Amino acid sequence: HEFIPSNTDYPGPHHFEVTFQQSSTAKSATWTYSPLLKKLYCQIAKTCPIQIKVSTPPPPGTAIRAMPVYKKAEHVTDVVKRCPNHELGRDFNEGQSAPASHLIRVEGNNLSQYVDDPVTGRQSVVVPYEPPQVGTEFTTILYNFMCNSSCVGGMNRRPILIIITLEMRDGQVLGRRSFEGRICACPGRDRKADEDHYREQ
Amino acid sequence: EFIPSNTDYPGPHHFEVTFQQSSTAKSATWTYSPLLKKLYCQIAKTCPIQIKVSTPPPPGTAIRAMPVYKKAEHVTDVVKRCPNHELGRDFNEGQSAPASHLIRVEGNNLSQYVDDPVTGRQSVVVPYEPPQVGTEFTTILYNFMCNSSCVGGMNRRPILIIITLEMRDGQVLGRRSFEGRICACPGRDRKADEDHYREQ
Amino acid sequence: HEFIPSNTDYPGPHHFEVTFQQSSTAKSATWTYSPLLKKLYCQIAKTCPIQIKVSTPPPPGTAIRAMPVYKKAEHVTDVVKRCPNHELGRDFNEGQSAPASHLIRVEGNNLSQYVDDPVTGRQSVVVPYEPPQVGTEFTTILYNFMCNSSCVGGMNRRPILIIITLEMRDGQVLGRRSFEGRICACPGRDRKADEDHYREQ
Amino acid sequence: EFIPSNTDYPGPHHFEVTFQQSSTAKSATWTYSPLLKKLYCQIAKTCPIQIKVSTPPPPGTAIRAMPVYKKAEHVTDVVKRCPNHELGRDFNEGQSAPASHLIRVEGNNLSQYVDDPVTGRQSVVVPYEPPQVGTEFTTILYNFMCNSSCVGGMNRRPILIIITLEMRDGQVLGRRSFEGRICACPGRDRKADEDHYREQ
DNA sequence: GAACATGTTC
DNA sequence: GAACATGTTC
DNA sequence: GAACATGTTC
DNA sequence: GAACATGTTC
Ligand SMILES: [Zn+2]
Ligand SMILES: [Zn+2]
Ligand SMILES: [Zn+2]
Ligand SMILES: [Zn+2]
Repeated sequence: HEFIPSNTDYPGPHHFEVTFQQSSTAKSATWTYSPLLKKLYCQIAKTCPIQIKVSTPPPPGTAIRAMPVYKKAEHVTDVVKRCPNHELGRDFNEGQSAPASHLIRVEGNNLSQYVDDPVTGRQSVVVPYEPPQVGTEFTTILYNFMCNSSCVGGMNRRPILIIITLEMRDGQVLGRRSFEGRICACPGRDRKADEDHYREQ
Repeated sequence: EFIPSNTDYPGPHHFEVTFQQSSTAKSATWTYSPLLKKLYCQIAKTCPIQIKVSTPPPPGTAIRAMPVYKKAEHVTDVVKRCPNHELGRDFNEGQSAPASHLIRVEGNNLSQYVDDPVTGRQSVVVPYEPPQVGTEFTTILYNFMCNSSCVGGMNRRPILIIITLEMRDGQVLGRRSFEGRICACPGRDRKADEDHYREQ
Repeated sequence: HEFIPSNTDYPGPHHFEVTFQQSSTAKSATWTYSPLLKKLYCQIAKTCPIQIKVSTPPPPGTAIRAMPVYKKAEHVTDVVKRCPNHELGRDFNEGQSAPASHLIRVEGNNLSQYVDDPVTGRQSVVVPYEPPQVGTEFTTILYNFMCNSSCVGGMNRRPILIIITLEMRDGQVLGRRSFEGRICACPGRDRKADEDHYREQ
Repeated sequence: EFIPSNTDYPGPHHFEVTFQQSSTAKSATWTYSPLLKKLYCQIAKTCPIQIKVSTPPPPGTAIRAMPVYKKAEHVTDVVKRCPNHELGRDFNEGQSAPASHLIRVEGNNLSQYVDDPVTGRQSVVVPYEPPQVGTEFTTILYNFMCNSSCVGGMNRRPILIIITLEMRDGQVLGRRSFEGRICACPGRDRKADEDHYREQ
């Protein structure tokens, strides 16, 4: 019933938080997060872990969904999916059990459920909430992004926000955050160029 | 011929391959370099070539255009439309040609789009038609349906377009070839290649 | 139910400890431990003993598991196994009764049980806990690592953490530690180069 | 012939073995040293050779390529793909050649991959095909499927590739050979060997 | 990772 | 069309 | 164990 | 492509 996915930050009754672990300080590493820009620069198809933190545990069976959305108004109503070349190629989709049309995957979780909504057409991925590891702060989730932002046919050169929601089994939203995501072959240089440009300006 | 011959060959008939004066302007959708024997065109933008012949003979002769990757090492790969273009709609929808084909003909509606069962090679064949009364030579209007840059098709692997005049039985009569480059800026690209050529 | 093996240090209710006996001070010896880096440099296929110490004895039938895991996020979900050339070659697997696909073996224990998990696919080796030798501090376990870190097909050039867990018969974790493991043909030089580099930097 | 003859021999037909100009560039996937009579190629990267003949005779003649270790002392060992490559998927999956074979042919789909029952030797045979109309010589596109450095295959034991022109019955007509080196940097390796050659 | 490719933006 | 934007070669 | 091999990294 | 990384020869 939500043809515009909500994008606005919502700290839940549980202060829901999404953060990133030791991103490279090097241009080298395949993913990096700009705290300044609230932006993730990642590389196509590579593992990209996030940290969720909450102030109190949610009820059992609570889940965490990741749903990509186009940021610009003329694109906001366009469902974000894999470009046809990636969707129908050989490279990743055939081994994996996740559906080929999906942009966002989860690594290492076998309760992950890949959702295509019949009414809204939105593509998303859900995992059950797990409390952190014993004596730790954060619950880590491993994502894989399956097109570059640059990919034609797919989300071509349009910028996307990644919405992470904490949800009850009902679907009821208990928390929500988002950040801009960029998938490309040079996340360190791109991060610097954007940061340099933002600061110049 | 699992790998098609590419070096030039003339026929029984003068078999000329030419290009109308390309604009020397950057504002032209296509332009040809006599220097490099290279054609610069824009994706999906009709580009005319001139074949000219001296005799009109055999009763079912045809002319085919077949792209092949130029480097020996990429040469056994069939040149096709990238999946992204193949499956998109912008040009795929409404015409009478297979979406997987890189090369189309626009004027002839008796164009035959050929897929070799053994080699998988894709080419486009048209019947020879004598020129229009009072025009000197018959023109063939091609459409190139991916940029060379195209992703999952040819990725930035230069291609040579072989045009051959053929009898009904397949015997090769005339054949020529040139390197083809499909991009969004053929005039600038032409200029860079010719510059990077005189000294380099 | 643990597609990401826990890697975090856990001193159990028994202060569980994993240490190393007289590693060579020489470049010569086939294995060596860097206390600085928490890293074991060992040589392919050679005996590599460890010392476990506990502050109180655990209950009877407690076991000790060794499970290799890739350290880097994009590799973390990849099961660590022997490279095909080692797995299917003549050299060690045929004499030994341990399964050829396993990276980590135990020497000299006939209750060692080599586990391939049907749900998670993880490869590990378990032995029953033994109190130390009379009048001694530590219980020694003899491991054999069956690929170099450098081995292509196998864990090729990716770094691995070795997780040693103290476990009840149930599987319940009573203690856990880990260290980075490196298997190569020159552990002394490599140790020095890494130590030299860490200290420079 | 449990151990195959390796020294060069010519045939009834001019039997030339050549290489298209290799780039003198480091950026080429392969390059050949006329000096050492050594071919430097990259793993799995198609590399063309030129056989040329003067007469096209016998009705079922073929041309085989068979790798052999060059040192006398390693010579009785069959040259094969390392188990790591044999069992991996990256190239093993989707084509029509046994994974254990080091040498493949890419253009011919009538390639016959031979495993000698007595010697266990592996080679690849193709039928002689006359050149393409107007091209001068038929090209054969090889693929080398391990680096020489490859682990459990040839470990850093240099190999000589023997190419022989053969009648249907097996009688040896022409044969030549050269040393082959498969690695991730053929241009640099070429340069080091030729340098370590002029003075040393 | 610097320099280069090439398509889009304005 | 210059200037900017992105994946790729070296 | 120093010098050399050779493949990867950036 | 230079510089770094690893198993192997001597
Ligand atoms: Zn894509
Ligand atoms: Zn295309
Ligand atoms: Zn191994
Ligand atoms: Zn190999």
